[PDB]
Amino acid sequence: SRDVAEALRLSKDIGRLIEAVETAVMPQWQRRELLATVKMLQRRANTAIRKLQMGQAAKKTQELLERHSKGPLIVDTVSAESLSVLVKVVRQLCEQAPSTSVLLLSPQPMGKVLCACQVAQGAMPTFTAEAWALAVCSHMGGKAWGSRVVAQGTGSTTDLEAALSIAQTYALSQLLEH
Repeated sequence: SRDVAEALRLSKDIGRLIEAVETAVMPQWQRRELLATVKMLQRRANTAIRKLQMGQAAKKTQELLERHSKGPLIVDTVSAESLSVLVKVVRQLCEQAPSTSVLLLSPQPMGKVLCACQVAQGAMPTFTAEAWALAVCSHMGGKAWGSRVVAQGTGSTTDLEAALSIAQTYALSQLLEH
């Protein structure tokens, strides 16, 4: 968590350095030389950040797998620092569980909650992820956006159990048809 934040901060500081070099007073050839080195640093930093996130997403999906069976549906709570990380967890879980539909909520301080969901390919085209996240998040007073296969949303509540119960009812209503 903190390690990821520091990594992110490092990148931001670097980004700040590129702008300082771009707007700096110096000969242009010199500017070009320093900018090339700085951009490369930025790339390394960005990759490091990506590696850290991907890894912590991997930790989570695995913990989740212990918690659940590779069933038709996974509805659960995970701690996620960012929406991007949570979305990654959903994608990995769905890579590892090809026949499962997934919706996850991550509690945030200030009573803010994020949602990401994905629908398995095997599942019927009628079942859509956007409406799934919209029912869950709209119950939490937020909003949702996405496509038929995947969607994301945000809401604000401390009653997570109610939202999870709606998430499962909505899914099972679509999954158990015929």
